[PDB]
Amino acid sequence: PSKSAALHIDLCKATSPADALQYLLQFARKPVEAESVEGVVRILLEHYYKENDPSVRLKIASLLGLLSKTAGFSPDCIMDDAINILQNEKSHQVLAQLLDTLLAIGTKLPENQAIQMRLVDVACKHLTDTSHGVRNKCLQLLGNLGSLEKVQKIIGDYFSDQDPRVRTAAIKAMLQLHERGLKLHQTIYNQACKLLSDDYEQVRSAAVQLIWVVSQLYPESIMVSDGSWVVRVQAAKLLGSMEQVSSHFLEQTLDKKLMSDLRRKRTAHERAKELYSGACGAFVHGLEDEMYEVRIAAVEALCMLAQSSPSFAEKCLDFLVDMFNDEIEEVRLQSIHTMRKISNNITLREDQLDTVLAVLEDSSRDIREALHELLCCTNVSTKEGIHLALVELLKNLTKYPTDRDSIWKCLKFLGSRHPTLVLPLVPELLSTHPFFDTAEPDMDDPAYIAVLVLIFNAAKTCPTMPALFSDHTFRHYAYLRDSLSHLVPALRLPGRKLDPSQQFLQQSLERVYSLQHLDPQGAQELLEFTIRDLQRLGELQSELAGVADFSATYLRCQLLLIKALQEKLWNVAAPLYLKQSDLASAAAKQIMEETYKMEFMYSGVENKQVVIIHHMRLQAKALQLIVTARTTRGLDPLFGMCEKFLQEVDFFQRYFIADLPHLQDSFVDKLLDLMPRLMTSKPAEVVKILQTMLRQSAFLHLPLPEQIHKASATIIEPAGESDNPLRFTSGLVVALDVDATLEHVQDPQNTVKVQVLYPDGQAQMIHPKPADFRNPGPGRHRLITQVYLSHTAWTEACQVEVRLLLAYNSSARIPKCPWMEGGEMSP
Amino acid sequence: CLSGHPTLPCNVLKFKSTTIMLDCGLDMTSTLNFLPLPLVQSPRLSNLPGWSLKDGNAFLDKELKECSGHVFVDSVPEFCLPETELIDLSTVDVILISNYHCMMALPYITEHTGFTGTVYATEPTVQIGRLLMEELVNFIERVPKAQSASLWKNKDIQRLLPSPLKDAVEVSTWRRCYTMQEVNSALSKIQLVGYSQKIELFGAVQVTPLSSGYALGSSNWIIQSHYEKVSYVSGSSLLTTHPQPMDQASLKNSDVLVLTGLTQIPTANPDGMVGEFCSNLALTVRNGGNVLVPCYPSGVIYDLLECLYQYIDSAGLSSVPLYFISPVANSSLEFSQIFAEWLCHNKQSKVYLPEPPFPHAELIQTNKLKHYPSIHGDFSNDFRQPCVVFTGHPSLRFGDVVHFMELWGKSSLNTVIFTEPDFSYLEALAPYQPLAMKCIYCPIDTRLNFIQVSKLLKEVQPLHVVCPEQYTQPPPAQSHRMDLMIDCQPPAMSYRRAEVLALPFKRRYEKIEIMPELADSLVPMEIKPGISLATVSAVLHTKDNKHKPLLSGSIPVEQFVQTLEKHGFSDIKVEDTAKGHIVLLQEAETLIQIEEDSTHIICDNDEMLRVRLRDLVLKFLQKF
Repeated sequence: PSKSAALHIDLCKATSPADALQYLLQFARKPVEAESVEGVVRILLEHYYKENDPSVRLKIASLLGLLSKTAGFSPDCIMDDAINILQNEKSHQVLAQLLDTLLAIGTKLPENQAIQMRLVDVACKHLTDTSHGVRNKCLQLLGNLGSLEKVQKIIGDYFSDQDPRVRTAAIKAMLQLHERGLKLHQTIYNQACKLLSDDYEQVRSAAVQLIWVVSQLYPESIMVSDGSWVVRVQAAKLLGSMEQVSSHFLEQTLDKKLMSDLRRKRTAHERAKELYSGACGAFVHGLEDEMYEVRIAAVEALCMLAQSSPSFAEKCLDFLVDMFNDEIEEVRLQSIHTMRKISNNITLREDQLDTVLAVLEDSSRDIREALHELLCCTNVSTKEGIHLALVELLKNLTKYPTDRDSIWKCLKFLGSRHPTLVLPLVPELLSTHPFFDTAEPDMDDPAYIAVLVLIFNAAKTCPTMPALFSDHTFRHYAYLRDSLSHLVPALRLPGRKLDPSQQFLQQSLERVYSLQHLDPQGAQELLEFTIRDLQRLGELQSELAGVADFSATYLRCQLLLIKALQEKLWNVAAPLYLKQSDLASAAAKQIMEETYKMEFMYSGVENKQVVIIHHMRLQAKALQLIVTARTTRGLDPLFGMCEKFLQEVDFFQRYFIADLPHLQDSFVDKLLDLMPRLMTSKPAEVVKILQTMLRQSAFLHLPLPEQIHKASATIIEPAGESDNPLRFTSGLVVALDVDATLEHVQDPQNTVKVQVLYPDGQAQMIHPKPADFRNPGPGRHRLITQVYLSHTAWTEACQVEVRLLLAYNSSARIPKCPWMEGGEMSP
Repeated sequence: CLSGHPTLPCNVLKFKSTTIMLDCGLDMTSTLNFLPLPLVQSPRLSNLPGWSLKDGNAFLDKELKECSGHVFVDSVPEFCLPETELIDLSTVDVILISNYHCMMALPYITEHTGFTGTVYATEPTVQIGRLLMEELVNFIERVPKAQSASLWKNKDIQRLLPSPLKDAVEVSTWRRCYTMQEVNSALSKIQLVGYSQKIELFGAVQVTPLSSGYALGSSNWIIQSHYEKVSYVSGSSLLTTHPQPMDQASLKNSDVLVLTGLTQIPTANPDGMVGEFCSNLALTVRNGGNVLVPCYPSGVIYDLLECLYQYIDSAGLSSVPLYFISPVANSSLEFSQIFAEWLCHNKQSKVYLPEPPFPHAELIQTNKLKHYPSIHGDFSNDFRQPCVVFTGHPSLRFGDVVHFMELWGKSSLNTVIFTEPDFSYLEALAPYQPLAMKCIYCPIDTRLNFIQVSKLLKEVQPLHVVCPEQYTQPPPAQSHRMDLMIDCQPPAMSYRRAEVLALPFKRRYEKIEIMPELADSLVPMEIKPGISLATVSAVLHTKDNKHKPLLSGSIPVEQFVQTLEKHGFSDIKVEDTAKGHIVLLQEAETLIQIEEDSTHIICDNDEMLRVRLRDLVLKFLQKF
């Protein structure tokens, strides 16, 4: 019926170009068909195409092509489009639109043989034009239609066409044929020569890619394609100042072209200006020429060719080091990366000062860790470089003590890499005297612990390490080794010396499950004891803490339920409900929140856990209904909430179809079997039957899994500290703060909120920013987002509260992290 | 076989998104979205107070369209975008750019559907546009609330139910965000283009900038083929003359004269409006509190800056400093400092520390000018507000002007004077109408006033001038003509009208190069022969002289018999008819009849005499 409305709208006004274009814009920008009646709409649109207003015809063809992409490209529509395009070659854009429709109807759904991809290609090839009519279109037509694994003569003779903008379509079509195999011949390379000198743009940037792919296909059937196309690529990339787009693509292509034989005669001479067949540069002249978008590709090709070939590094490390004074925040990190990726079989004697000074010129918060990781994996030739790196790290520590962990880790790696280079420097690092033994340094000094851990890490394979130690060094090692083991290793100093949780959890769960037919007080105290035991186990055990907390929360839910069912209100008069007589009026909300937390906070949940928690939520809703009806005086509102509860029950039983015959004697199945009868009486007796049934219904068993909790940390970013009253005013914002990290949050993007609880009644919840969510530690996350704070003057420095929360489908919040107060910041 | 036809998808009068096609050029003019449209939604602000949160409930259980005085949407402003559907972006090669204004919707058509080609523009406009998109995305991403307005866009059967001014605009494809990816991955494609360059795109068509004087880089690109004068106009001014004023030494025999930018305010006076604004700022700094002027980033605000600097010699005493709140304020200042070649010839660009455009802003910076290009903890040194604050903003919903308006919302102490007239009265101040401010709307804008375009059309003497919108009718709430004069006929454009007004029939290219041939003689048309094997290379068929013409002309019988006798023939008998002549030659029995535009020869079996007579009769006419 979607075509009838379009036909009526097209035949109502029937204007020259107003009604048709309006209907096309209304039908194209609307929703798709998503049904089987798309063929009728396509036929109705094509029936009115043979008319005037060629622009409206092209618009209708484009709309039909866009609509046929929703799994509606049948054989009949393709045949109709082919029959229409056979005589619709009147306008220039009409043929292009028809070819695009044929491509969308034949190269998107069929993608097969037997007149599905070969007939359309032949029809497009036989539909040539006179002057830029369909060439740029039929090229990509025949590109997206692969005949068979055997059609190259057409592009071969068209490579010398008139309009240079058609060569682009030809080359993209030939690349589309390449990325599907098709057994590309070696003769194209000869034609590729005529593509090197084109005197145009947007062609050489693809010509370098063409020569790269034809050289990387196979270096046979010809010197012998060994280090031959690399010379042409370098000659084309040497003119980097003439085009900022054709130079980066050339370097990106050479990055993979360097995987060839890579003859030394054509590789060693490239790193110099004067060539020693290669007669070009583009290595020492392609760096300081233009913007850095090509420098990045150049150093990428450099590291790509240095990773494969073990040689060539000793003559390019100088060039890779001297390119640091580039005053660009991008080239510096890329240099760190390309040096870290080549940190093997390299030396460093005097080129360290040009690569280490990247930490003093600015802060570089995100580059400092990369520089520290670089400095630790590399090798040092002499002890002078070791001493320079050590004093520089001590300077960075005394100037920035906020990243001491990275410094300790890099010093550990440096000591584990080469421990011999520090042996002639042991009595020079720590202040020692041959006949005094005085001037004991501070214990908690962050300047001496680094040297201590470096010496301890270099003390692994040293023959006689304690021969030069002091008196307190032995006790310092004894204290550091027993306190931490991830930085201080084990030594051989003469002064020094040298599944129960799972089965217990299973026993506790089977005890809770089996022992259930007893007195209510006994069951209550058993549940309390098991909850306490599970909480203690979760506080003690670490890797088995998630499932333990899950079981503890489920048992707390069950305990609160069984305590609500044993309330004194049912033992006293019902229609009175004075006050503080039913502890379930405030317990139903707690049970709902507990179910929400158990469902959304944990990650490793199973469908059995989902249906069990949904049954628990339904039981909580039934309890809330009972508590509300026990005190509700008006009989009219009772119908509303009872119909709502029956609607929720119907929605639950409709969403959950399987695993219903699995659960036996449960509240859900009993209500499903009894509900055909409860829909004929008064809500009073309905809720009465609901109450007398829920008393001894069942206790469903929950299956354990490998789930984990979703908690945060208390990083020092605006954490608890001294007063530190900042200076600000009442008008504008006070200041900005940084949040903490996250752990096991299951894609915290668009899921974690940031709540700000002011001392006033107002509370602001800033939405998260998806651009700052970092995930380099999968399984652990980090949230660095700026929070905005502003309020009127306070006349004091009382307190402030910032916190993290969670998000739900409609609306809900979950307290994950401990309540961390922020800075005073008195305005 | 096609012609030039502008396919415009917009109905904005200030901006334009026209696309002037051609036979093989396929050029497209500047493309811009609707900037003043995202204002009906709630303003984007940080530190949400309680006054702009609790308001009237929605109508008919919507819970997503609040109402406080007028209709509003508590969601993302949901930036508008033109249709751009009935033209595919796969056959586009280049997109034109305007004076640092027509790139708000540029990244939306670069890495979304097509446009894999190149782009040509100048440096100051592209840099100012980069700073504009940077400050725009900076004002958007702060407190990035999720989109909760994807329900009232569809089912337009009930969209006409709410109050007017909300259902007047439709929703086709709105993106609302930039994700900081296409905006910075699409800017690394621009080429260095100056003024009156010879880029020669597609080897056939040439574009020549004009550099009209409206702002820093108000260039009017003129796309032209071998014989064509398609002229596109973005912005011009004939009163400021500071940034290289417009010159009319090239657009003489123009063809279409696409005029886009207009003033829209013909009753106001620039000098008068600046004078009344100065009087207002003086009277509000004499008594009351601070002053707030919500303005745009670098650009048009520089004349106001110069006026307030030169106003220091008036009744307004000292201790009235200027705050400038913008994340790209320092970058804009240094760019205005570095950009000085695009000024006037000798009036402004003197280079002797007398640029008169940006150097005067730094000359008075040492007396009382604190920049502070941020708001995050920078005013802790002194807070009394005896000053005037200018906050850059794309509209009245994104910039930091809403936080300051909620700060000192009390009336009779501050001003809300605007500077950009691309807004309204009841809708711009719709969430802030429960106030008592003066609400002055001094329209600082000078864009081709109606008194200037008139004399421009008089001195140009144009033809077939296209009108951008349907404003040929008198505007509402006005009593005047305010129309354009056209001799031939006034055209019309709309949202989807692809009218065809052009006819380039390959006028004259001829790819003339190394043409050497003979030349005959005639009265006034010395015709000659031609050569085959053109061997075209790139939009040029250089038909050089290297490796069948028809006949025409009457042959006289008198000269025929004379040349027959003096070549060697004899015994030739000629007679006359009613209109023709019959000549008989006794050798080979040759009978030839010559009538008016007719000749017929009959002879027997002979080859040499046949070819001899052929070459004898063929050299008596001119070859065409």
